[PDB]
Amino acid sequence: GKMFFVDLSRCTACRGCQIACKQWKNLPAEETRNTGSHQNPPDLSYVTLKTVRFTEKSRKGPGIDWLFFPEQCRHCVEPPCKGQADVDLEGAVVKDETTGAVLFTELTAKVDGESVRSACPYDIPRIDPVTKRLSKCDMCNDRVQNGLLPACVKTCPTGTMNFGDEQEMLALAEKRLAEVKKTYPGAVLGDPNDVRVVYLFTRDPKDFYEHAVA
Amino acid sequence: ELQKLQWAKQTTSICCYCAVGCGLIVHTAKDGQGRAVNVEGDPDHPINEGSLCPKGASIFQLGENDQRGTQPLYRAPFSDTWKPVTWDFALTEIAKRIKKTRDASFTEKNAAGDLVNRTEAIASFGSAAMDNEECWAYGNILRSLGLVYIEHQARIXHSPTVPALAESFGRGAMTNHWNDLANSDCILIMGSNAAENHPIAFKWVLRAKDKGATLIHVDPRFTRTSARCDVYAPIRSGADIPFLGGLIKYILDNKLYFTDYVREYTNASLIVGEKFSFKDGLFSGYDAANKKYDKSMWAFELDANGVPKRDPALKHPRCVINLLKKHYERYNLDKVAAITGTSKEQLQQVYKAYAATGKPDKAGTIMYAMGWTQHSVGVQNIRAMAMIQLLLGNIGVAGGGVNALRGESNVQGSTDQGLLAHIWPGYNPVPNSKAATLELYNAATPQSKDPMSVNWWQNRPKYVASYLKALYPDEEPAAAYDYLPRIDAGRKLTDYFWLNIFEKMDKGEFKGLFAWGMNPACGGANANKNRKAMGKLEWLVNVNLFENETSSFWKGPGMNPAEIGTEVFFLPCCVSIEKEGSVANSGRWMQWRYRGPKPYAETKPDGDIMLDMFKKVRELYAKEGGAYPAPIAKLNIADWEEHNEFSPTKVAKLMNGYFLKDTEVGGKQFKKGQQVPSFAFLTADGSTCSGNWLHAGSFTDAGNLMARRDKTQTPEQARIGLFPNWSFCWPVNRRILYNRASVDKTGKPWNPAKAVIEWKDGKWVGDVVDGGGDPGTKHPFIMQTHGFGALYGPGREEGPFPEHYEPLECPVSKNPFSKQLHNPVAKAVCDPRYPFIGTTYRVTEHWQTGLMTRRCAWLVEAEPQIFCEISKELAKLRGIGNGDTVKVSSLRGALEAVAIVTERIRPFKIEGVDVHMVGLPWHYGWMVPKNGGDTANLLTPSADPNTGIPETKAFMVDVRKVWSHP
Ligand SMILES: Nc1nc2c(c(=O)[nH]1)N[C@H]1C(S)=C(S)[C@@H](COP(=O)(O)OP(=O)(O)OC[C@H]3O[C@@H](n4cnc5c(=O)[nH]c(N)nc54)[C@H](O)[C@@H]3O)O[C@H]1N2
Ligand SMILES: Nc1nc2c(c(=O)[nH]1)N[C@H]1C(S)=C(S)[C@@H](COP(=O)(O)OP(=O)(O)OC[C@H]3O[C@@H](n4cnc5c(=O)[nH]c(N)nc54)[C@H](O)[C@@H]3O)O[C@H]1N2
Ligand code: SF4
Ligand code: SF4
Ligand code: SF4
Ligand code: SF4
Ligand SMILES: [S]
Ligand SMILES: [W+6]
Repeated sequence: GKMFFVDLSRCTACRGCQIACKQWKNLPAEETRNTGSHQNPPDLSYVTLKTVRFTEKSRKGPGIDWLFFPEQCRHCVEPPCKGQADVDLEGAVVKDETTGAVLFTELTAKVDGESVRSACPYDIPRIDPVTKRLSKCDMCNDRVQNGLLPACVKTCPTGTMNFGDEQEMLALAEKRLAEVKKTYPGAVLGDPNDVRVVYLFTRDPKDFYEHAVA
Repeated sequence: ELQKLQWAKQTTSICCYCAVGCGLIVHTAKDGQGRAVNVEGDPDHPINEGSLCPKGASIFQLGENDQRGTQPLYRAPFSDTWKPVTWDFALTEIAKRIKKTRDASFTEKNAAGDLVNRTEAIASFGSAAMDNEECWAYGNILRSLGLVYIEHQARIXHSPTVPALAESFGRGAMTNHWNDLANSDCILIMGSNAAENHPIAFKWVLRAKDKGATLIHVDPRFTRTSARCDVYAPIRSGADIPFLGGLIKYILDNKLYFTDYVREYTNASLIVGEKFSFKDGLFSGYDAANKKYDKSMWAFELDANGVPKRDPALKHPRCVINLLKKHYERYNLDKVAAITGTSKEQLQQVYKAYAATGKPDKAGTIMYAMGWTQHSVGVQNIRAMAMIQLLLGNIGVAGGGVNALRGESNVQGSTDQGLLAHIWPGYNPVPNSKAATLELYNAATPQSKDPMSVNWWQNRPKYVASYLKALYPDEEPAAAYDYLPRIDAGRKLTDYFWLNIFEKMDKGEFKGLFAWGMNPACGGANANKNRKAMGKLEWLVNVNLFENETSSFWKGPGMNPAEIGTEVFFLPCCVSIEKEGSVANSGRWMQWRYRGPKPYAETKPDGDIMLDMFKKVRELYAKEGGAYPAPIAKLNIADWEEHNEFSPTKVAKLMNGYFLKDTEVGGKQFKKGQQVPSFAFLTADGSTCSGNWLHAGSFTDAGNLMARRDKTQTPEQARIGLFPNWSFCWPVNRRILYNRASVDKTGKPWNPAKAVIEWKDGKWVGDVVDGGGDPGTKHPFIMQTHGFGALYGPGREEGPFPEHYEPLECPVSKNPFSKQLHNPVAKAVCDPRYPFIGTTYRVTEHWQTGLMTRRCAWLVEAEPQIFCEISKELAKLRGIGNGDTVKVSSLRGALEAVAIVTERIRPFKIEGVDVHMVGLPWHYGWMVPKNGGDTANLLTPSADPNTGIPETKAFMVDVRKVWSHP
């Protein structure tokens, strides 16, 4: 199986990942306005599988602690969205055994949308108000199977985004966590046993976003 | 196979936004015959390794975009509607608008009987956004029509950067390159928001840290850059010279400078003449009446040969180094902390970290781009950076340099092609009216009697001659010399520049404007005045990608199309992925890109627009006579075209240069038709042409070196990432400038673990050596007259040492360093109704005026609207809540923006008082999108004599809450 290591100690919130996701899948842009934040779109939606969340936290001494959270489906080893869907219909939510990708099919139109979202501990799944299909990040599974990095991983300039076999990605996450802790002592990996998208947070994950960890 | 990319042709390209020069891969439907289907990073490019920021990552959406121009639009005097029109019309009509205006305004002789052969009725802005070949052609086209008022983007960074770095090192260019940042031990980001404005740079900034580098950001605001640096030090706007002067004092007082580097490679040892002094904030030779210096009071004492005298002991009290120590003694920690706002402890923290790079085994780099370097003393700010780097031996070494980051994809190249009023291509000056012959012109080049001083500019005549033999290859250079226009020796040079072009336009002193790849209606400071001024034009030619605030100013806010008589041609060009050519990045890497899709609809490359526009003028002159037919009819444009179209390949071969006849040079034979292999084999006698001596070596007999995609590296090359076989850089593939300063007098590197060059077995090994000669036989700054890195720089208008003169007018009354408050060589009203320091800056997602990015729905998605960033304290004082609509106003105008209240902005303590800074992006304009807002340049003032540059980083404003219904 595959896995992302996401080193948020290196993120410049350049939002190349946010545009790269939409370009590779030709997704439309949402209607947005500024409501006193750089953050936009303000949330995940049917046509937004990834948005970078911005949170400012006070620190003593000059400047702030600016926390950046490029949010996506965690591609859980044991995904509860699959369990809630399999109630109403099997094949609506499937699991790629080669890559580990959790994949929403067109049969998500059949199942109960709200309940499938409520069961996600990361509040990731999003429903089209018209066609009632569910959408989210799909690990760029097509690109992965043809030997390519997912769009958001290839586009990331800082070394925040990393992708490969769960073995060497876990190994790297541990090796990097140890190194980042020197600068950010409260640095932790997000549910590193349960997910295929392993975030290194520089502090309390909840500070980044309420659903950053389950 | 991935379906999306199956049956699509793959080509390479280079990003059309910032000067990092990131690689693209483009997929074009129908094996090349269709539209682009995908654009993303080139995994093999050594700079971005497949990475793109949101601007680069969204190029697909810029290109395949149905808001783009389709064909020419004509707007008639007093009309209120565009008129779709053909190309053959538009150009024919433009060719006539040129000739009429030229004929009526041409002056063969100025008001002193000096030959000038110029038109002053036509002006041209642009462009950093065109290909190098289109830039070179465009400058030559404008000058053959006899224009002198030729400016573009470059002006704003050129005026501060190039003189400061040329005075210091002998060239104006970024000294190192992007990959080389990873070799640095301490990175000072000061006057740069590089994580937002050069984002792939942080790939290499963060790799520096991985290998133990300390990252320092010195910035009035806390930005996306700040969040990823080890140290963030706030500085009060305009307190940079005090901050840098404290570092020079600290380095000198603690003997932290690298003595052997300073003794041999800087002018530390040169003896200044006794006429030099500095008292109460003034250098000797001050003319209090005219507010100007007699710079002859600053001259070195010379020996019996005219060579500057030297004490290699550094004991003579008139040694540059002892005068430097005396000058910076005043810049003690307590006064620097007081004026900057920086804590004494942070100042010690930063000074200690950066000054440690003085050790030969450590390298420090300084990154700045625009910041606030545009004011009167901006040149002195950059001079101070150069002086700190020369003291610490950081010039010429891997992970050192002054990395003066360029803005636009080809601003380096557009400058190299002389699209500024004062230069031809290759930084050969535009003649003044007193330069009556070619012989007098060459006379201006200073000479050196020092045998160790290469003084390479003594080769100028070979380059000026080969440039004239490229434009007029049947004519004698001395004859050819007469075709090209000249400026008034009497007049202040800045009268030909950006800022005066706007004042002149407003006084109706121009008939015709070329807005070629620029948006003046948004990019110009004081936009109300500038939109009004454009009315007073007879005609306007706008070449761009989209209809915009410039093309359509006649229907802007508050405008009456009926009342406005200006005649407007909008000519639509093709995007970067629809044409072939080169762009020159900030590191001087000249990179070739290819056509993916054919031009959209009936859009044209800039190359074809200008060539076809000119050939109409050429025609129309050949069958109606007038003005002065010589320049127009004789200009060699055959070498520019192939199969009936602009040829990027042939213009690039001309720019490189070829032998116009069999010739023997430097003890080698070359044949007629053959390509010049380097500028070392150019001649003054007419045996060679070359459109640009810097380009000589880029397109040889061995082929197009700009098009090389070869990662082959030796161990010493790969260790500091020179990548000498990826594309080509001027001059002659020297990747790090001044690299002779990286070694001692035997040619051993100071820091062998990161050698740039090394003397190994009668060869220099590594980078191409910057100056030929055995170790210890040449001074290392070969473009300098005397051959040294100048700590003392006597050519600068404000003095040979940087000195703090307050660039903030309104809130500051005290200078703690002298009795001279403002710049002694330099009118702001400071109306109390506007008590806040307004500033404008960029965000990652938008480009310039936003003409390109406000048309890309993914970038508008992320940053849809103009905003106003304010402190919590100033939100409290004005009862503004986060997300509230606010009115920002100045003497020059007003606009509405969404408030962003944040601790990222803090009050400046200036003279016991809290002074508030108010921040706006200048990325917005009325055309698009709906509810985006207008340009922040509504609020900015038009200006002063020094600079020829606007002020956009400090201007007095008010901000008021705009009220909703409960
Ligand atoms: N995303 C994006 N990138 C761009 C551009 C763009 O429009 N968008 N434009 C390009 C162009 S044309 C250029 S020239 C470059 C310029 O790039 P930068 O110079 O980085 O651009 P700015 O954001 O205008 O200014 C940089 C920083 O200067 C700080 N600053 C303001 N006043 C002072 C001062 O007195 N001292 C110091 N030390 N800092 C100060 C600001 O707070 C800001 O953080 O960017 C280029 N890159
Ligand atoms: N208040 C304020 N004002 C500023 C600044 C600021 O920081 N604050 N920044 C200043 C600076 S540093 C600069 S460099 C100037 C820039 O000011 P402008 O140059 O007027 O800015 P834009 O026109 O937005 O950007 C470059 C243009 O290139 C065009 N272009 C792209 N590709 C092509 C092509 O192939 N051909 C042609 N012909 N055009 C093409 C784009 O469509 C765009 O119009 O603005 C200055 N103005
Ligand atoms: S592309 Fe990389 S650095 Fe930029 S926002 Fe995404 S994860 Fe952060
Ligand atoms: S993160 Fe949520 S949507 Fe994605 S696999 Fe896990 S439970 Fe399903
Ligand atoms: S892995 Fe693919 S689908 Fe998922 S966020 Fe990244 S680019 Fe988008
Ligand atoms: S805007 Fe600059 S950093 Fe971003 S992709 Fe283009 S060249 Fe690279
Ligand atoms: S620029
Ligand atoms: W610029």
